[PDB]
Amino acid sequence: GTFNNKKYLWSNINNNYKLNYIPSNHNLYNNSNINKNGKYNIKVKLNFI
Amino acid sequence: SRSVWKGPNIVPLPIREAMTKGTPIRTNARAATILPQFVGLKFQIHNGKEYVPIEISEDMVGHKLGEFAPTRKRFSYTQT
Amino acid sequence: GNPDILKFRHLKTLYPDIEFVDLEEQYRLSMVEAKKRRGKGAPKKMKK
Amino acid sequence: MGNFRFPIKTKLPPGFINARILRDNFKRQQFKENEILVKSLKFIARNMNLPTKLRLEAQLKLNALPNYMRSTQIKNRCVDSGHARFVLSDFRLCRYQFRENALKGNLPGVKKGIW
Amino acid sequence: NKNMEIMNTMNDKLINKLLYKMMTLKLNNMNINKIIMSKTINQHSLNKLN
RNA sequence: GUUACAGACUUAAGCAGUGGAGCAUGUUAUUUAAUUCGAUAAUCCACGACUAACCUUACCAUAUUUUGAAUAUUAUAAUAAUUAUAAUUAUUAUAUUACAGGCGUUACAUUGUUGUCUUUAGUUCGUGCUGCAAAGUUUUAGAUUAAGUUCAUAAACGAACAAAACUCCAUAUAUAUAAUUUUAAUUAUAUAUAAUUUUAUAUUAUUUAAUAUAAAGAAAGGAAUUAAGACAAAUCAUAAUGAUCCUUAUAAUAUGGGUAAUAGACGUGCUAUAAUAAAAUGAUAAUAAAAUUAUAUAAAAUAUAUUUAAUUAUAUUUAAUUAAUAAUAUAAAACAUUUUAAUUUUUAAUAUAUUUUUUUAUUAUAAAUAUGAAUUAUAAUCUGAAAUUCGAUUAUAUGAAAAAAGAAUUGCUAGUAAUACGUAAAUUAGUAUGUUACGGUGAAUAUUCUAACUGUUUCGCACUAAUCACUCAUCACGCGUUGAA
Ligand SMILES: [Mg+2]
Ligand SMILES: [Mg+2]
Ligand SMILES: [Mg+2]
Ligand SMILES: [Mg+2]
Ligand SMILES: [Mg+2]
Ligand SMILES: [Mg+2]
Ligand SMILES: [Mg+2]
Ligand SMILES: [Mg+2]
Ligand SMILES: [Mg+2]
Ligand SMILES: [Mg+2]
Ligand SMILES: [Mg+2]
Ligand SMILES: [Mg+2]
Ligand SMILES: [Mg+2]
Ligand SMILES: [Mg+2]
Ligand SMILES: [Mg+2]
Ligand SMILES: [Mg+2]
Ligand SMILES: [Mg+2]
Ligand SMILES: [Mg+2]
Ligand SMILES: [Mg+2]
Ligand SMILES: [Mg+2]
Ligand SMILES: [Mg+2]
Ligand SMILES: [Mg+2]
Ligand SMILES: [Mg+2]
Ligand SMILES: [Mg+2]
Ligand SMILES: [Mg+2]
Ligand SMILES: [Mg+2]
Ligand SMILES: [Mg+2]
Ligand SMILES: [Mg+2]
Ligand SMILES: [Mg+2]
Ligand SMILES: [Mg+2]
Ligand SMILES: [Mg+2]
Ligand SMILES: [Mg+2]
Repeated sequence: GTFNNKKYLWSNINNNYKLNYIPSNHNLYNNSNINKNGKYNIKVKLNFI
Repeated sequence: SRSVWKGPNIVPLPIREAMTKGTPIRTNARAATILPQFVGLKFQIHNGKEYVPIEISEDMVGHKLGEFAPTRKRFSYTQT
Repeated sequence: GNPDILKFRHLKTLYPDIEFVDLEEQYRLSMVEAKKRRGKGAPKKMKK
Repeated sequence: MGNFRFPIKTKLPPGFINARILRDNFKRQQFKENEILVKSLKFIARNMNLPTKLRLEAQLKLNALPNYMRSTQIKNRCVDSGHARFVLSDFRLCRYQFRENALKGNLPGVKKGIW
Repeated sequence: NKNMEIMNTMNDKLINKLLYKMMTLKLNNMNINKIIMSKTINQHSLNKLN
């Protein structure tokens, strides 16, 4: 899909920033389980129109 | 205590036994002010590594014990 | 902090019915077992 | 002795434990315990009006107090990690650790300093 | 009092870990159903925490 | 170790500096019982470290701990809470093993994060089309922009991560709220609106685009965001984890010492080398902003240094406020009078006079200061339990070097640089020449030539873990085969 939001692009509603660095619509996270080989992690990032 | 009021910097020592019988006082204090009550007592003041033997003269009365046990070795350069 | 805080030990005390699993502890135990298996276990401690 | 590192049996702090942290915490507890006493001794020592022998005795007592009674000995550690450099008092955290927490949203309000 | 606020947020963080620990169950060493949970959000009103 | 264009603090102007001096701080080297460990081309060197007396610390000397910080297993015993003298539980104690623990080693095992290329403009997917095909087109013939943003053209048409935009600060306007004693309404803060400005006349080049002029507007910046890839770039010392090694020791605690050692060297700074510049003074207290004060901010006033008093520094003692209310805190340069050696370019004795805080005459006034503040001596004070190694003030003395700095080299185009302009906080019990922040006053200059380094491009390519690439021959070591003799 896409990570830009087109509701903010052509309307009165403006985008806002969570902790002044994450576009409101975005939500980012990671979780780092240990393996036999060692450490690894899994970033996820969703957009939500 | 440096300031004239509230001084001197006093520490507990085996002083009276040294006075009775010449047994050197092995100090690891180094911040105890020398007093008039111990001039002519043998001190063995710590140097970090090894205890240093000193006989306290009347010129030392104002000073700290650690001032007479120099911790670092005298610097030199290996001219190579 | 507050030293009396709930721990995994207690999560057995409060709720015996629920068979909980502390994951980090279990992992550690598995690692220890693996070490024992391949001759890399801890040496037996001296008592004297 | 064997069963504990320090003289007094103190509890472990919750969350991140470390040897240095343990050492600090115990010290803080002992300071808290023997705060009033130390103050009283100090007062007795630094007195022009009181008998001199008494003030000397108080000074000796203060000198003989252990490592763990000393207020000056306390050092603000990070609570999340166990670091002791650039430890901000408003969230008892180390510099990097604070930043990590801040960006996540653990310090509720903290946020990026945009101006 | 910011000290108190700090103590509260520490507590909250500690509770999160506890909750995470709780979330994984066992059923007579047969099935280990790992319930995934989000990071908790703690709402501190004057009256009550939620 | 290649073409070609375009770009900017790249260069050129310009302003201030570094490079010389002394000090501060980091690094190196060497020293040391230990000088803990890492960072060490751009992309290390007031960096990790927003404060090394003890502690922090990891290092060293000497002491002393050995299931220790955890979790679980197995037993004896003791205390407390609950119930209606017994029991259930929770804990503690003594042990008991598995272990715990490790700033030990490897960021050439990792995570996360960060630096540099980089706010640079690149980095790719559906459908269609081209090529037997890997692939190509799209993603560019032009041009332009800050720009893979755009119009011209094109077998393409759309679509993503970047760019831009939304965001924050600041600005202008409107509305709301504040009984205008928490007032600063000249404010603060929520919610809007506002511009990546618009319009028209002309003059050049081809309906548009740059210049100029005009009328309409408060309309002009900064911050965050720094893609893909790469550099086996940095970090196992924020933290965590793989493997590996230590387990009476490479784990744990105390007392002291060290991290502050000093030949030479290297960065960053600070203070200087005096008159387009330094010092005294300036109470109807000339003019700020931003931020801190329950691990506090400390006002007024008294006392001593100090015959008046003010200043500055301590002590005495806490008024007020945990804060639009009180305190830190009368901002400072500015501007004004005075003084200022080098300077017989001045002074003081006489006269002198329509230059009188002054003039003229005649007499005598003969390379570091009345610059600088290193270095040291003594006395006090501050913090702390403790100031010797090893902290910060004040006083009385001490008064090095340094005469605007070689080749070379750093930052900066505007509220920027500059400033002998000050102010605040983070880290502290205590110490900023550092860091992060705030206002004050406020400039000079300007693009064409060449080095570099980024885009994209030309040509080449035997490289594809992709130039730390690939790769050629002798010589040296073994085991065959076939010649000559
Ligand atoms: Mg130049
Ligand atoms: Mg030189
Ligand atoms: Mg110099
Ligand atoms: Mg290491
Ligand atoms: Mg080093
Ligand atoms: Mg130590
Ligand atoms: Mg282990
Ligand atoms: Mg260690
Ligand atoms: Mg990494
Ligand atoms: Mg390394
Ligand atoms: Mg292509
Ligand atoms: Mg391209
Ligand atoms: Mg943008
Ligand atoms: Mg008003
Ligand atoms: Mg990138
Ligand atoms: Mg490497
Ligand atoms: Mg690397
Ligand atoms: Mg590791
Ligand atoms: Mg660790
Ligand atoms: Mg050890
Ligand atoms: Mg250092
Ligand atoms: Mg620097
Ligand atoms: Mg001057
Ligand atoms: Mg006052
Ligand atoms: Mg006030
Ligand atoms: Mg004033
Ligand atoms: Mg000279
Ligand atoms: Mg001077
Ligand atoms: Mg001066
Ligand atoms: Mg401290
Ligand atoms: Mg300024
Ligand atoms: Mg271009």
